[PDB]
Amino acid sequence: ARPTFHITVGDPHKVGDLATSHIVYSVRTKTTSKAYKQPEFEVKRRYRDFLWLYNTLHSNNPGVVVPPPPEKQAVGRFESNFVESRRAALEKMLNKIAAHPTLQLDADLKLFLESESFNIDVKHKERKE
Amino acid sequence: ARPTFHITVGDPHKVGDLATSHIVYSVRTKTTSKAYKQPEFEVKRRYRDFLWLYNTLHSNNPGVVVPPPPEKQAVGRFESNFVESRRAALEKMLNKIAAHPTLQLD
Amino acid sequence: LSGPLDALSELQLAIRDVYERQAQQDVLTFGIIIEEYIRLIGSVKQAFSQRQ
Repeated sequence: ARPTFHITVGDPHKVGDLATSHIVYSVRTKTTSKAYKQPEFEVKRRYRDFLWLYNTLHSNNPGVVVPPPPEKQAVGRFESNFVESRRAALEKMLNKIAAHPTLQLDADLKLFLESESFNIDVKHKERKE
Repeated sequence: ARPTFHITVGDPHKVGDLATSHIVYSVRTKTTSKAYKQPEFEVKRRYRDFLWLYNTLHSNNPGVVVPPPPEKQAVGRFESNFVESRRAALEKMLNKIAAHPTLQLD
Repeated sequence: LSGPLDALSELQLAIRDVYERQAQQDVLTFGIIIEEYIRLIGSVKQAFSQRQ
């Protein structure tokens, strides 16, 4: 279940040019994981949400790992490849974290992957605030 | 050769937001067509080039057809789908035109 | 009792998704092919004007 979490990051709703524009991906969790509510959910996360999220994972897990994020534009442009890297970076980040039971347990992350509204409103909602 | 023209329109170098920004696609012609120089060429055309081009086809062929263009943003946003439509629209436009020897001759 | 209520929560979230997904399967397929034709019908009208 924990590693048995199934993730497609697709649908490169790459919000068109702004010189900083942010790709929004389907995140389909098809998950047999019982650490993920939905047997399938798709959310449509944007880069910013994830980076934060990634950080969140960082934040909820005190030393307890947090691998690399969604891919950096710090060398990236906005290239399909770059965004792919991001997509991938997430995929990876996510992949691993899912096959780490703990990082996969971040509730924000459950809500995040299993609800589209971004990390943010999930994150209020969770500390009952 | 004329229909035996092979076209992948890929690589959605979708130039990031401007609210009108223009996707640039690889146009890979792998072409066994002897109406196309290169057995493979890739060009990286942007929407504007094609529309014009499409028009060019229109222009060089006096009644002699010119099917629909790359996809319109006249309802399109800039959506992957829309751009895909464009990509497709081209693909199609191109496809056909290639399997019409004449428009393929422009 | 909470649990069954929960099970019915699952059915509706699942229906929402499946419905939304089908607009992109079937309706969008027709919306593309209809869009294609209006341009092409458009085009033999341009052709017709060349013949007149």
